[PDB]
Amino acid sequence: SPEQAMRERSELARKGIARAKSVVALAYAGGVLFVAENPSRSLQKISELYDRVGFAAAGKFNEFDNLRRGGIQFADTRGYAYDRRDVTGRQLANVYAQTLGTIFTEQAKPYEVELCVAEVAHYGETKRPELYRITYDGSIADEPHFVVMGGTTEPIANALKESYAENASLTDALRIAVAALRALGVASLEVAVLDANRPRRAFRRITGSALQALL
Amino acid sequence: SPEQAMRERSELARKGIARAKSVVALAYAGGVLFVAENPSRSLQKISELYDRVGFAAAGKFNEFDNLRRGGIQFADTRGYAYDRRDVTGRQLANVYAQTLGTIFTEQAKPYEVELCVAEVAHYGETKRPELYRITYDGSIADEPHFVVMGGTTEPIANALKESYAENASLTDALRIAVAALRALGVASLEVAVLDANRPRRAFRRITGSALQALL
Amino acid sequence: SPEQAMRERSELARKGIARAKSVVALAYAGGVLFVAENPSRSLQKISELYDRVGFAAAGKFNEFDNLRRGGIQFADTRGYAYDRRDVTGRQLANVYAQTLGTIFTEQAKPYEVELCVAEVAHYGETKRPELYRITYDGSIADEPHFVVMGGTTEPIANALKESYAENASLTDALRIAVAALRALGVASLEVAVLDANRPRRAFRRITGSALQALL
Amino acid sequence: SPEQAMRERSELARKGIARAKSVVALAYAGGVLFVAENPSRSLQKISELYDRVGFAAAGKFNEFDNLRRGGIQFADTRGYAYDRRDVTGRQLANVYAQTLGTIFTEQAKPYEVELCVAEVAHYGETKRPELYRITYDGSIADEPHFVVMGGTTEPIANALKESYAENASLTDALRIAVAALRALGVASLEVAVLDANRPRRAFRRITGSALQALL
Amino acid sequence: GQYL
Amino acid sequence: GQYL
Amino acid sequence: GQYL
Amino acid sequence: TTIVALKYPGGVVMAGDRRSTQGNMISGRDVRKVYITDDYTATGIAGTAAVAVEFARLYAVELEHYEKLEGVPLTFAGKINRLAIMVRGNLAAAMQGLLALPLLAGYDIHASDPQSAGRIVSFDAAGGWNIEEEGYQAVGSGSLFAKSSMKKLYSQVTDGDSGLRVAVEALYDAADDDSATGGPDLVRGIFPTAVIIDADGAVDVPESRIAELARAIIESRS
Amino acid sequence: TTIVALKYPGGVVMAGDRRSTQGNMISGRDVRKVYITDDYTATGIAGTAAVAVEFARLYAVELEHYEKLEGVPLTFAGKINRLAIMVRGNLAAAMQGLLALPLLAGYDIHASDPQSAGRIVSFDAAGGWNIEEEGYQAVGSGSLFAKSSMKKLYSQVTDGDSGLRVAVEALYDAADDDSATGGPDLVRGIFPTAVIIDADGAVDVPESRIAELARAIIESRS
Amino acid sequence: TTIVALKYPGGVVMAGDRRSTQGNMISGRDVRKVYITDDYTATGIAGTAAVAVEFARLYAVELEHYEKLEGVPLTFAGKINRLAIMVRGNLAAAMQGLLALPLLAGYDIHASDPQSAGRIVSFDAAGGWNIEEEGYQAVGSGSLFAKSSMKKLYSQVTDGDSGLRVAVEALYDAADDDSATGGPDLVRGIFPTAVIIDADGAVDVPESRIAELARAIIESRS
Repeated sequence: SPEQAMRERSELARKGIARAKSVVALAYAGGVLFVAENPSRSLQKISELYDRVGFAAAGKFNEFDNLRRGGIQFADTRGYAYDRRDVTGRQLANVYAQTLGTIFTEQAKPYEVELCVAEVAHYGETKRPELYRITYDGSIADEPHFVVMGGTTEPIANALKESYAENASLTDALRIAVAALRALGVASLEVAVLDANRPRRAFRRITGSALQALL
Repeated sequence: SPEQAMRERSELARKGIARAKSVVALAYAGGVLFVAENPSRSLQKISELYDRVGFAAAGKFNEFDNLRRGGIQFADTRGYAYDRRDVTGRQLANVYAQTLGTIFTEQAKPYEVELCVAEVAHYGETKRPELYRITYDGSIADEPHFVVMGGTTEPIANALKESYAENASLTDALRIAVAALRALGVASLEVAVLDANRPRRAFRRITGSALQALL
Repeated sequence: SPEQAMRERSELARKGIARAKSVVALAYAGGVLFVAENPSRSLQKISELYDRVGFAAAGKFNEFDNLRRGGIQFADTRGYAYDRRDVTGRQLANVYAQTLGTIFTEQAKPYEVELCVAEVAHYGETKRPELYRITYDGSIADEPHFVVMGGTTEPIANALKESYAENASLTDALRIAVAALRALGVASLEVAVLDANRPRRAFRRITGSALQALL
Repeated sequence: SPEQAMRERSELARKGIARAKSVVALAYAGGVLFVAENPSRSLQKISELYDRVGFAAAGKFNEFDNLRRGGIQFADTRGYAYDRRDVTGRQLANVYAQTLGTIFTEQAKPYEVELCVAEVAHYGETKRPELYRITYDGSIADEPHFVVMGGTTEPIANALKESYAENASLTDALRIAVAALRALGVASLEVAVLDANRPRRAFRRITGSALQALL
Repeated sequence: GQYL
Repeated sequence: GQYL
Repeated sequence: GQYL
Repeated sequence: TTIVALKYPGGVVMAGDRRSTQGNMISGRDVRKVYITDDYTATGIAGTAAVAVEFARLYAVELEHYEKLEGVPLTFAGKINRLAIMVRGNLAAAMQGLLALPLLAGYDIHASDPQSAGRIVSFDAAGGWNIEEEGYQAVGSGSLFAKSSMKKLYSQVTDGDSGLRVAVEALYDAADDDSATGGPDLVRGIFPTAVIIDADGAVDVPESRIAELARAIIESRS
Repeated sequence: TTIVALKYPGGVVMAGDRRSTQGNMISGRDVRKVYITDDYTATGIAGTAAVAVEFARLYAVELEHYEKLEGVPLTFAGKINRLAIMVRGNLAAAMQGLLALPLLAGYDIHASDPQSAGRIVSFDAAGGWNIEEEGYQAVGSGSLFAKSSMKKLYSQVTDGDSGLRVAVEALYDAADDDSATGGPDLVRGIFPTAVIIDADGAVDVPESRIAELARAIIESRS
Repeated sequence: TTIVALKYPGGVVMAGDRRSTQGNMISGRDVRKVYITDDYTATGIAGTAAVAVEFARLYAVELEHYEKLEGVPLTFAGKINRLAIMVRGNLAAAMQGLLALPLLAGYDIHASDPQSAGRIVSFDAAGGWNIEEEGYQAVGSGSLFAKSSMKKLYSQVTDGDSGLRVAVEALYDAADDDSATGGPDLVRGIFPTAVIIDADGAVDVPESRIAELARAIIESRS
């Protein structure tokens, strides 16, 4: 039956989401921190979307990567038509959800992906970081503190639940995030920030020797 | 058989309508009042459609939201071609029903939505508020006093049946509507009015501190 | 089998026609009289088609309503190309039948509708009113005295068979039509005439206080 | 079931990959060395892709050959739009994987191919050779030392594991590669290099008498 | 529904 | 999911 | 393959 | 050609002459230039005869078409808009010489004061329109003489009949000073046509009334 | 035509005359050229009357449309951009003679200092725009006389009312030295129109205030 | 208009005046003609103001777009190419009068010698480009006077600051011999704008420094 088929599809999607590297995103004093478990040096699961909007994903690389590209596309055209400060994390979070739902209903296989869109305030302004999680069906959830995506999310989510502290510095939030992620080695870690203090482009990767010194 | 399939579709639609947040719309002295049970701060189930025409919905957000957009679209073009005072709540109520019926017959899944289109008189004129309810199949019903959509509609509809009073003020109609809706907390309430006293744009949200003071 | 399927389709259409409000149209001294049992104030089952051509229907509102629109469309364009006095009730009656038959054969569900097209003579001319009934399959029948559509047609058709009188005035034909229709209250009645005495546009609704006085 | 069908497809692809001539690619002092077991004199399994990017494949000739052509196509247009030094082995490796995955999902039969894209540094610059292996599904793997494609890969991969030496000269790497490939005769050998010392076009075939002298 |  |  |  | 329109307390009146020329040659002695487009609007059109009659016909069709679809006539504002859009559509052909300018008279049933529900609206070749508020308007080759006549005669307008007489006189002066506008032909008995709109709709003035008014004017001037 | 706009501490004021001509002929004595496109912006348009009224209408529609879709008005920058794109779109027709130039006054609610949140923006036929920073602007055939008047009178501007008087005077001098700009008609009682925008939105100045200011100026010059 | 650019040991400097005219009429006293298109390139554009600002904006967007997609900026060669293709695209409109010519200054991070990694590139209306190697370039109506000034003053350039002073002086002579180029306005305090690019990126010179250099030049000439 159709209902049975739908249930099977949901189970398949869940399985796909489960067998994947884990990513975390959490708010800290200077903005938002993305920490993903990533062995490759070329393939990335964290990306700039717009001036103050970042993006992390977990699942099947070609698909989440494809969404990455679609999201980049929409923001630039919108900004050109109206302006940079008009594109918000909210509008982008919304677009992905609608697209995902329609796509799943009309396509063959559902995207085994889990998305997190992050936004911080502009330069010289005060506002709390916003985290949204978009799931494979189109559901969207507003997160106040942190998002955990891919793999087994329960232990990481709980460890973060005990260790999280608002207004933690960059080093403390990095320790908390790596610790809860372990529930690792300097190599194979993809770390980036949405630094609210930057004048325009807030996204900034933290790689190599500096990262080693921090950890 | 086809008839059996149709019955199954109707049952599925009914189930979808049933598992949803409840919305009420009722006539009061200054126009029409929409009171919905809504936890999110970004996702809304009540909307301006045109100068004096408002809109509430219950079901699946992406779909009811999509109808919201389609309805907004039709009114602006029509007004530009003829004029603002030519778009009426009746014409809009009609368009949704026809579209829904055709769409259901030719599509895959029926829209698990329930719509309420509301209209008040213009500035400096006397006329009774009109409420229409459009159901998932295309059926449209003319309501004299109040519409209840989504979830379990019986207890709310009965509580309103006992508490309703024509020409109740804004505060009384708010108390009646929240009380019958309970059959709650200051947070997660979406409240808006079609204030007949406004010069042009009648729709007006009632949020925050003012709402708290009222309640 | 295909024949069995066709029989099933016919039965379904018959059932759809049966569960509907009844309409009657009959000839009287001043033209033709439409009397329908209609509770709503916005949704109508009687309509002007052209200067001297009227239209009544019974079944599914969106479909019969849709035919109403198609019929209006054809007449205006034809008149503009040739002239107003060239559009006749006969040509219109014919178009609906052909369209219905083709549509039923190529579509999914047959239109659960029953149509009556009426025509009277022009100003300052003598000619008998013409009534045509078009059924869901495309069949068309020429009626000399009255047409009954929708619901249980036998008792109404027989009561009219006993009460009908050619050249009955407007009030007598209204009494006969309401009486045979009962086989009601002032409210929820849709009454219109094709008054042969009007100079151009013959269709004219009879609503409210005047109707109450007449009845 | 669909899952069962997918498993069958994977098995079929594996069988196709297994019954084929073996190719090896390994890093040596002057760049990268391709050594394939190829009897024909016209049909080739090693090819120039761009100035410093080479390509080897194993499977079904018409398909791997077709990818060869597609890859050649993309690089030239990209270079013309931006520049020669902008096309990298990484971008090309990526394109094939995405194309393969999409193609497999929408086509009838999966490409029974295994690809290796190789890149060396430009003239007068220091950088380690990069080897990527792209499999039939779209998977891509970053290899530090050598890639083995087609046929039975275990014995060749192990023999290379014991014999490999970084910064081996051209003759030593040729002996190691032919030896591990045997796990042959001067005839039916396709040998080419990505010589990092060439000014622009790095790919260079080693055929005939010179090859015989070397071996 | 809404028969007419 | 996320019915509303 | 290459799940991530 | 010349078509005048003037409001009077409680209504509007609209009159037009009958001549149609080709150069210096008088080609039509009985053209009707003022149509009753609907129960509350009359439309006069000056300019190319073809484009004129076509405009009038098509506009009447469109008003009545929307009325049949929606079950209620457009407001006077919507009517003004549709007429304006038609006029704007003929602009390309008007530059090529096929220019047609409409003057629209209507009686707004929805206006607040019945005594001033009369409405006169004028258009240019580019579709822009203007709601006249000094009480009268005219269009055509004789329009300037007609307006300069009504400016002086307009204090005499007090009802439907006096307003009608003022209309006929304005036409008489247009024709008196311009050769493309025909005056009352006493020999053949052809007089201007007139339409009166008030609370009860639009009716054509029967010819006899216009004949008497014209004879009164002509005897007054002798 | 002439439309002036000037900032005053705490707000912006925008006034426009009432005449509309065809060649040497005065055709409209009461046109309104300054619209309230939204709660914080007013728009004046000089040039072809059709293109002008159309621009104003369509721009208001677009501002409000985006506002209804996104739940928040555009920033003043976005508004400037959309108006500019419309103007750039009319360029082909402006070379053919249908030129329309807008002057946009707004009150930025998001600006840092409320006393200088006023905004004046001017456009050319090619869609380029410029944010005026010397305190005033004007457009139309009388614009040069109006600007040269405001340059001298502008030190008198200290609040909403003095700024309004300076606006009316600048218009008076425009009309005094150019014939296409109408001055205050004391006979018919038709005065320039004015819009004031401050922290509380945009309101039309009621006619009486403009009447008194105009009479004060006229008596001052006698 | 006039925009000069000159290399100095270790970097590049690019300065532009502030006037914008329509015929003989001075219309803008504070236009900014030199943009920072990215962390290592600044772009000046002479010519039609609309086309100029649009070029600058769109080019900056494209550079940054490819940077976001590929994770690495284009080489200086690719940037040169894209700018050239844009310029070639505007050729049809440049023949119609909407001509815009860009002068591109950049600091190549990949060059071998840091002391000569500065780069100046000039374009014609047909999209062809040329890498300047005599140390300086200019564009606009005053370009010839500016170049003939820098030819003599260029032996004085030894660092970032001396190079800046030479730039400002070249602008002063352009303005001194051409009326379409504005000089330092001491009355209103409006000075040329300048951008400096070196190993650490591109920064705008703060106005005070340009003010002091301009006052030094002006006192030197008295």
